[PDB]
Amino acid sequence: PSEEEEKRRAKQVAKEKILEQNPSSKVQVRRVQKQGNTIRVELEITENGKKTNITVEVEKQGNTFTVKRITETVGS
Repeated sequence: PSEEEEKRRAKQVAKEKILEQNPSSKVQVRRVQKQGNTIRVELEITENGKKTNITVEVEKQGNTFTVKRITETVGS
């Protein structure tokens, strides 16, 4: 598949993953980056006076996009 098509799917897989773990939250995606079959999606959550930066690594295996690594940091 094309470059933009794969970034779009990986971002949505990543974002849906964050939405599930954070039900009462608004999730924005700030950057999507592709390196080979690995796509890195950076997301930010801002709720209850806290700011959490999230990095999720999505992997393309054949034509499935699976989350492999999630990193969260809470500030403020």
